[PDB]
Amino acid sequence: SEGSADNAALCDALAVEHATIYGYGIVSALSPPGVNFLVADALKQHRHRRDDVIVMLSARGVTAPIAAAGYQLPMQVSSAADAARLAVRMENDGATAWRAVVEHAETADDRVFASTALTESAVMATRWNRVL
Amino acid sequence: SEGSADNAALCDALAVEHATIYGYGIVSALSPPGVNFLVADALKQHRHRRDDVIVMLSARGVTAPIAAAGYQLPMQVSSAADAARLAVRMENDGATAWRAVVEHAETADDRVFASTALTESAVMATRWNRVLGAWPITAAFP
Repeated sequence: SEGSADNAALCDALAVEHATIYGYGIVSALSPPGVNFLVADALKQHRHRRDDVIVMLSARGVTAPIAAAGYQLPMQVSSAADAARLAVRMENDGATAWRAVVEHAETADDRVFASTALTESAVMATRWNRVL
Repeated sequence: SEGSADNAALCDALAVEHATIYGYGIVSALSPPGVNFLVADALKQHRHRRDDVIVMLSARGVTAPIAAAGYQLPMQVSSAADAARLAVRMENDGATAWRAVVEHAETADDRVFASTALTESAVMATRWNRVLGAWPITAAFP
């Protein structure tokens, strides 16, 4: 392995995090009050993880990806039910991104960080999967 | 040594798996019929993971720790509600043991396996916590 593979996977995961946090704005807007705490949970988790990743990249001397002002969603939505499905998809995409950081991270500290993020993503997908 | 810590972590995780499979026998005997889909699921997941780790340790030139006849369970139990708490404690202990394998595993293949095991243990714990949360909470007055 390579520090170049490590950096690319972590930057890819940060780009995913940016997109997911944007996506949770639409999930929030569409979802009923009964899932407000789930949305707030997911947004806080993603924002904190994003911020931490920006710090990890800076320690590496890599300028972190920034968020786009706007994203094309990976599915069309018109429903609270659609919002749950979108949240499931984003958490699953986050898991795939974090699994690649576990594989390519050179240090144990960063591998353990990525494992935590992969595990939170998976747990979050299951929680929204119980919404639909 | 590095491979020394790797082997040690995976042996510990295997030992936790044996102890978990034993504990789910008790979870099952006590439980609700209402959660036997969950118990069956958890047991097949653990038995399969255990067998997988037995193979991995062999690939490394390590003869696997075999199961003990009995274990001391992580907590005392006496009814159907204690068993869901036991299941959460067992899954949480399994996450802890798998996070150690992620941390000390030298190969990407073994770290991916350990992270999958870690994530499954975490998803299992949340599922049992969802079971507890749907049952009456009856905390003793302090």
